[PDB]
Amino acid sequence: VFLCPGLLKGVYQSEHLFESDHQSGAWCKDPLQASDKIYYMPWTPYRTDTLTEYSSKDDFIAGRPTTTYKLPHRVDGTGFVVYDGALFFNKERTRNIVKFDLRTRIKSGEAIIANANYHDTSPYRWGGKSDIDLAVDENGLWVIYATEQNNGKIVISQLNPYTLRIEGTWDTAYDKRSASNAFMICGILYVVKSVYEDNEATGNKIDYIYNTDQSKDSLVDVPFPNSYQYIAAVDYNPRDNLLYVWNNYHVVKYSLDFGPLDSRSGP
Amino acid sequence: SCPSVCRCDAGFIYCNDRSLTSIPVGIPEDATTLYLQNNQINNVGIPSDLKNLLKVQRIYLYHNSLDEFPTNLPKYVKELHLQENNIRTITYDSLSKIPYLEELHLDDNSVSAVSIEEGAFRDSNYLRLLFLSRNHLSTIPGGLPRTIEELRLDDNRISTISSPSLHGLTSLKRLVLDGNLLNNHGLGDKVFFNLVNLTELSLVRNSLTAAPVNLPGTSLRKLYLQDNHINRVPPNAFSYLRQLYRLDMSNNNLSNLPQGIFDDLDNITQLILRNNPWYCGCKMKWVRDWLQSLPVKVNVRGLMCQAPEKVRGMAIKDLSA
Ligand SMILES: *[C@@H]1O[C@H](CO)[C@@H](O)[C@H](O)[C@H]1NC(C)=O
Ligand SMILES: [Ca+2]
Repeated sequence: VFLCPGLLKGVYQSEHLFESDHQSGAWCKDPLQASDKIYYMPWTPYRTDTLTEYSSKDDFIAGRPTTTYKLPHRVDGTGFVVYDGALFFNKERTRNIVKFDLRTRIKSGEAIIANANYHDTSPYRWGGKSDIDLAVDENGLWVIYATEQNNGKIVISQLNPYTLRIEGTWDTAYDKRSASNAFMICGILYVVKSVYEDNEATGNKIDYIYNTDQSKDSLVDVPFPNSYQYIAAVDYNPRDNLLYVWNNYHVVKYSLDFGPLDSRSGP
Repeated sequence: SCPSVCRCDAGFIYCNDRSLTSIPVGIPEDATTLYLQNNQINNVGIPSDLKNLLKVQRIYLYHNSLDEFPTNLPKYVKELHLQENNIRTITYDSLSKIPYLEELHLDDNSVSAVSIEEGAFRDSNYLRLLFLSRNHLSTIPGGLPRTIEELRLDDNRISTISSPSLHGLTSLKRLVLDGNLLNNHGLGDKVFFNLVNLTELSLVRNSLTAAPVNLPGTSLRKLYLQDNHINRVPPNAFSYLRQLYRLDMSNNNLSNLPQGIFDDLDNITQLILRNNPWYCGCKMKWVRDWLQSLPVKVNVRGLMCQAPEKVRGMAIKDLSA
């Protein structure tokens, strides 16, 4: 579907929005909606059950909301996405992804993510029940989770955004709890490693990448910004080619520069 | 150190979905989190080797096969996740083994008010939250400990709340009574009055015919009242409740609204009065003046009648002799 912009090489913070009253959460747009709507779901342990929607950045800053989406179940972690007017999220204390149709207010589907670890079992570095991360890119819908077969090691899956079914599963040899956050571009996993709040300079960059197509994986050093020392959620947009990062209360957009897309083989 | 079946990493011991009864002996000394979910773990499965050399502070034990409250747990454990089980009783000795517990998650069980032991939470003056959602409950336990800030008793079968049940729980921040058999007479006199540092009270989907009275105003920021047969609002219901930011009155048959019920509400910013038409005009002439309030900005998803639409002119729809 959406056209691949190339291989990500340079991440630069270009826009600085407001500061949240929550250290964690997620904020994103819909890359299938021609409207410039904004969806914001701040993390509140065992109390996250509402998704807020905003019409513009101006309304998003001033805290002027368009509408509120009360969800029929509690949400676990900052994984959520919004794709073709339906939000996808990790239903609390389950390995299920729930498709919820916004502006119809109905549960259209529920997908059981086979052998996935949930509820602060295989999360990101900060935990916060961020075990399963939904992802939207040029190839569509994704699920960045982890299995105990791998034992911590990230497991990525293609997920039909209309029928909610696993269209492939790729095992990665890189720990999830080590990962501060992860994302997808052209079906390629970019895994973010950042320092948090002993708290030494472990590193502030994407150190690992797994390619869905070809199943090959390599080590990297893409300089990722962590000025606020607590990366809460990173969500890529294929419509505007931007990262919709949440960081230690700071709601911010990160711009990208793309290099040539290459893939080598030898099985 | 770690067993053949169970595999660990830097304190976190992942013995989950493996499908076994007993907790493996291969439990390391430098333990942080004990994962024991989606297993066949029964009441005899838990051995004595789960204290004296266990550094654990969070133990997950959901989707298991254990009956009764777990016994032999590390003293300094703070999080006890016990969900989707057939736990019936919660005795003194069982709870006493873990004195420094912060979070007790008993969501989906069979713990009744009759089934809970009298004075079980006596030496439990360290509990920050207790979830008892969807259990065999009939009354708010009452033997509940102080320093509790989150008490969820949602989707149960609780019928009556007594005054000394919530008297003393004061330190409590959020009370969730959703999907229960609480009627107006089922809701005790001056029951919530005592709870000073209460930020949230949820009474959604119950059997109360009129919005509660003697509610804490002292610190209550939210009050969720929906899916109830509330028709009449008592004048003193929303009185002395200054700190209230959100009030939800949706899916409630309020035929009327008394003149200046929201007067004592000042912090009020979000209101939900939708899903109840045919109610407008007479006696509600004050709403026309009220909803058009002084600064700051206004946000309310109010109510408006179906058969009439504009009071301007004359109706004369009555034509019979
Ligand atoms: C409310 O009461 C509790 C009682 O333990 C106290 O610790 C707390 O400081 C009070 N105030 C707030 C804002 O929670
Ligand atoms: Ca992402």
